Amino acid sequence: NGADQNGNVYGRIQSAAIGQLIRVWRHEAELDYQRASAAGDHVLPPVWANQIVRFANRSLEGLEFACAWTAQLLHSQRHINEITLNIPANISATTGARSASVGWAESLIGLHLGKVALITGGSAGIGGQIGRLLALSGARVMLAARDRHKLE
Amino acid sequence: QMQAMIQSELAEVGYTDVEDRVHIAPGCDVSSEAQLADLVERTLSAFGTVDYLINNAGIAGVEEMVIDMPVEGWRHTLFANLISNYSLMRKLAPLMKKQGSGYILNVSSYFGGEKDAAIPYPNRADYAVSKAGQRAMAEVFARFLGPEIQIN
Amino acid sequence: INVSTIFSRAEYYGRIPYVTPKAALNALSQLAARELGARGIRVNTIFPGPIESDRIRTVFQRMDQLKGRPEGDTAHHFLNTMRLCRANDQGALERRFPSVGDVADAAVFLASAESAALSGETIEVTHGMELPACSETSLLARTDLRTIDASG
Repeated sequence: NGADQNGNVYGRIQSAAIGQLIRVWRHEAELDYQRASAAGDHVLPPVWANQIVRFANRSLEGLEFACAWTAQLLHSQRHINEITLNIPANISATTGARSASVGWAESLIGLHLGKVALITGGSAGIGGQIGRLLALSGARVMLAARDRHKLE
Repeated sequence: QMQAMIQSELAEVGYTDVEDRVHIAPGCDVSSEAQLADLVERTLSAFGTVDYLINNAGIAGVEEMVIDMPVEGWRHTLFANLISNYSLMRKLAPLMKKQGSGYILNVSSYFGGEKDAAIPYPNRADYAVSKAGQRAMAEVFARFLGPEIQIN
Repeated sequence: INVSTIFSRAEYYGRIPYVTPKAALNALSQLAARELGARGIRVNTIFPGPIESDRIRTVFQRMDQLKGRPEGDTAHHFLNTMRLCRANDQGALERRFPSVGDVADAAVFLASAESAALSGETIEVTHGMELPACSETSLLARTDLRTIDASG
């Protein structure tokens, strides 16, 4: 039930049913894989299944976060012992950033944390770009130029 | 050994299926054109179109005086350090210009010279001349290989 | 008063059509209690464990064969899940299956006016079955999608 902002009871009943199904299915696949390993047959590892809940979201960015975690659980090596994973009603748990995301800088932040930088003529152009981009890297920037409005 | 350590690092840093991310084509001596073609076909079969060509393979050279240098050593140094670069450039250029993107990076050395400024480097004329030849090849093929393919 | 089964929250093998609808029934019981609170009808749920019967013995043997385990391991496990001992016919304390009379006494408790202040609660006639009530978490950190490779 990606459906949100209304509250659902059929959603809860579906969540309980699917969670029980996932639990019993994981147990089935696990013991089946041990049976196969005892038989020595090269068989696929146990089926790993999980559930992602969304109704418990009041915000807009819940769908993208849920899709990102869906891809994360699908593609990576990550395992989660619990079957049901709810989404917090307000995404104020890891900074904010909307789409965080990764694009246009993640290789950049933290490279110059702890430094102090004074740049001259940073009103616009290359000076503004270097000041801003180094500021995102974690240093403290001291923008000096003539026109006050462009600086602010 | 290098591949094992690299894949260990990749597995540690969170990547998945390291065995499909680092392949080896050892036993390919840069001094043979046929071995260069074999390396090209192996890389094409393994990963398809190749974007980055990091030509780093290079030996010290004859390690003698110019007046004590046999011509066969001169030819071997030119083949290993200069000819192979254009050979691999020729074999890898068609794909990069077909897909509209590409980059070849040749490992030069400071002791070979610079534009409008040469640098002596005794006992080692072959290395210097070959290295400056690599630099010249890059600086002159930048025009014709562009804008699809970079050279540096 | 609805009689559900405790195995709706345990590792209960080979019986999805038996376990899933009962968990859905528990959720329906909670929601129906909420809705019928307004109209003034009391709703109560009971969780009887493995009750003394021939059918449950056949069920345990079936689980034993389907798991590929010797007979009695299912009984030993679910009896280990208990905490309580009751005096047997000879007065000795042992771990044994709860009887139908206990469930009937609890049900007549819930039905009668003596249980007026109870609404949507759950009582377990289980001799102390210790099972995980639920397995739930929340996703409080954003996804790291840079290292994810989904080729092929």
